[PDB]
Amino acid sequence: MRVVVIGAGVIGLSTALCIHERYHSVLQPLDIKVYADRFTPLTTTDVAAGLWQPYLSDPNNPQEADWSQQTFDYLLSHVHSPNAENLGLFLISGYNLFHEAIPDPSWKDTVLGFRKLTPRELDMFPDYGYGWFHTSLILEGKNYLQWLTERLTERGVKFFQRKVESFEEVAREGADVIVNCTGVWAGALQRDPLLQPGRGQIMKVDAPWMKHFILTHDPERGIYNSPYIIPGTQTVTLGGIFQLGNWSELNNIQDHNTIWEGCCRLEPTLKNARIIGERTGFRPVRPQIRLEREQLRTGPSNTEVIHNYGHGGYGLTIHWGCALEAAKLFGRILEEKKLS
Amino acid sequence: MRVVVIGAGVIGLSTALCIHERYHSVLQPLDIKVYADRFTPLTTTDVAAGLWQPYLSDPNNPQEADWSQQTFDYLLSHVHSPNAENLGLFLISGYNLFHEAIPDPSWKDTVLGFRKLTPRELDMFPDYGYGWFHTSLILEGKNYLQWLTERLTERGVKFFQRKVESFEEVAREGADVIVNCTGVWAGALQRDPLLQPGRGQIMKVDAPWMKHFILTHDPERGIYNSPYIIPGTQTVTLGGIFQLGNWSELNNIQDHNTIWEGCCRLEPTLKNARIIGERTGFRPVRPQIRLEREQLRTGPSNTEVIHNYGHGGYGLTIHWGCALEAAKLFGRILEEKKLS
Ligand SMILES: Cc1cc2nc3c(=O)[nH]c(=O)nc-3n(C[C@H](O)[C@H](O)[C@H](O)COP(=O)(O)OP(=O)(O)OC[C@H]3O[C@@H](n4cnc5c(N)ncnc54)[C@H](O)[C@@H]3O)c2cc1C
Ligand SMILES: Cc1cc2nc3c(=O)[nH]c(=O)nc-3n(C[C@H](O)[C@H](O)[C@H](O)COP(=O)(O)OP(=O)(O)OC[C@H]3O[C@@H](n4cnc5c(N)ncnc54)[C@H](O)[C@@H]3O)c2cc1C
Ligand SMILES: N=C(Cc1ccc(O)c(O)c1)C(=O)O
Ligand SMILES: N=C(Cc1ccc(O)c(O)c1)C(=O)O
Repeated sequence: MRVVVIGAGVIGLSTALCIHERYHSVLQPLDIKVYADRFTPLTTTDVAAGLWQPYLSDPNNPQEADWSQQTFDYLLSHVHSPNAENLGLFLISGYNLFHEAIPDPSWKDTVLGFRKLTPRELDMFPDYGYGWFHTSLILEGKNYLQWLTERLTERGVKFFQRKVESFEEVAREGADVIVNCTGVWAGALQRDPLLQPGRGQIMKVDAPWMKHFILTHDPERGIYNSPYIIPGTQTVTLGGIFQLGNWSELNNIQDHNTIWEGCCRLEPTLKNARIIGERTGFRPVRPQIRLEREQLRTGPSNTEVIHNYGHGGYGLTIHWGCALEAAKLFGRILEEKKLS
Repeated sequence: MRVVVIGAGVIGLSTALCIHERYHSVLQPLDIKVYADRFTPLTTTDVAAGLWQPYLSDPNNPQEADWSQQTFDYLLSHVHSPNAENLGLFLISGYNLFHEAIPDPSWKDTVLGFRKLTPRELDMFPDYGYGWFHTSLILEGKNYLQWLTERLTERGVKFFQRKVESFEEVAREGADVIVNCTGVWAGALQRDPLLQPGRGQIMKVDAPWMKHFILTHDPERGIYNSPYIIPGTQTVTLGGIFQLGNWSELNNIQDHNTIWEGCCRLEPTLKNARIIGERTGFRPVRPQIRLEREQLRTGPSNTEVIHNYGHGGYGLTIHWGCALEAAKLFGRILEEKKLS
């Protein structure tokens, strides 16, 4: 059994991990390879602050709500583990700010200590009028990816830096099963009109007095397009940029100002913050995550493709549930090959 | 009128500030001076985490409840000013842990979003079965004292480094009013069997992923003697040492171990954190705060003395309340002495 995972983001490496640990003992000959065009420093998973928060309203598939819950409980059960720091995992509370009362989210009982904001809190934010507060978790892309790599390496999983042209290419060279975790770039190996880049730009800033996250929502600008501040481990993420269909992997001087202006207004203290760096990333935007099997007619036999992509702006939030599920599907293949 | 403030602690400096700006227009020859033995770098006020939190059970002086109140309100109202980073002001939420279900505090509705810990939160703290969660404030003394200083220097308030031997030494030399803000040392100038040092030892550690304060209460150890973890701006405070009567201004290898074990068990992520610094200090412990007048019979006439000391573990928490009250008592003086 030769498995090939394409993708070295969270989805790729996390899915790689679950399939190993769940099956390395039941399949004496289980060889798992990671093929990636980009690695630990240069993936979308690195631009992300890694704040756990799925969508407010239940999207396309309600099975997604579970995968978040799953990812949350998992991370949560390890917030105090001694390796938490390598994982880049930690707790953070903070604010969700609105202009009008809006229904509680589906995840209200997943996070810790959910509640509405009280008058005095809303006073610190003039432009906003209603909102939530709760404790969540942050999983920073950087450390997590690095930790996944270490686990995977001692696990025998070899890593190769290469660009795949086709599933056929890989199938053609020995793979029984291909786990497809190619993020926003999935289109290149198989057309999918429903996968678009939701371009984002963030600013990293030195402001350690900021201990809470602050997310703003606004229908005039839309999902992920109003100012947000997310204190990270070493730095604070200043963002609020979402542009469907923009493939420009390049920081924009106009986007910069937009980030800076809106976060400064939200939180005046940020005025004297030291700017540490800027990054641009593409959210694998899609109506629903493609987490399903496909059988590609390779020629003699066909090969087994598991897709896992289109995690939107919430891939760190849900990755784990997705990986458990992807492994379930891997399990189903095994039986169907009378070699479980 | 000649004013002399003894003490360059928070109490000292804030009281001089309050008095000045409230009276420099109406008292033409208002010459204020600070006399101190120790300044900004090395006072008790520097050792303080600066976490706003009165005691749980109420104080003798039901006033102290309003003073902390006005302090929180005052600070909370400046948290988003341009100069907040300079004051070392910012918001921080966190836990209070207990063994048994205990009554609510009196300041319950002063802080933002007070509430109880949910079972899932208590699950993160094995050794504790109940507690609260709320959003308080931190005013780090190091920065606060520096800000105060710069205010005062630009208002003409001259500072002198000298150790006062007696109230009369200062009276003898021309001082009309003497503002007595000498902290745990107040007795050296005038006998007070109530004023005592609650020695405290802390540890400054590098752990920027902790964005929550954690305060424990173990009755089999007493107030301030349970482990606590207070994230500051640059560094995290680790503590849990309270010793009534101990005047040893020196770190204790045995007190260190106690800090470090108590805190690692409270939060294991702390085990792989870098120890940046360590300090000792004396909480000016007194059954209640002394804040009142006293006529000094120095000869042909009296000199006025305003005492404002004995703030135990909550000087920062309360300082603004006490300083308003002292400028007030400074007023009474003015009217009686026909000079309003
Ligand atoms: C600005 C910004 C902020 C964000 N903040 C958050 C947040 O707070 N919380 C959150 O949960 N999510 C957040 N996200 C989104 C989250 O980062 C993504 O949904 C998540 O990283 C998706 O994982 P992935 O599929 O990108 O792995 P990817 O990043 O897609 O992995 C891509 C790897 O696949 C490789 N690859 C692709 N195609 C091929 C090919 N044909 N051949 C070889 N290799 C290939 C690439 O080279 C790359 O190495 C944010 C995103 C952005 C842009
Ligand atoms: C470990 C520890 C942690 C603490 N944490 C907190 C906290 O989290 N939150 C909080 O609110 N509080 C905390 N505190 C305590 C709080 O910081 C103090 O109660 C507060 O600083 C009291 O103000 P003050 O009396 O110290 O002014 P001080 O700092 O004590 O005043 C000192 C000045 O008086 C001068 N002086 C005294 N006598 C004379 C003299 N005869 N002649 C000349 N000068 C004289 C000294 O030289 C010095 O300049 C903590 C204390 C400790 C020890
Ligand atoms: N996930 C985020 C952070 C974020 C940003 C804005 C929001 O309204 C929100 O709910 C979350 C992002 O993709 O950037
Ligand atoms: N003021 C603190 C911090 C602290 C420590 C323990 C407590 O129970 C509390 O209310 C506050 C201290 O003096 O140390």
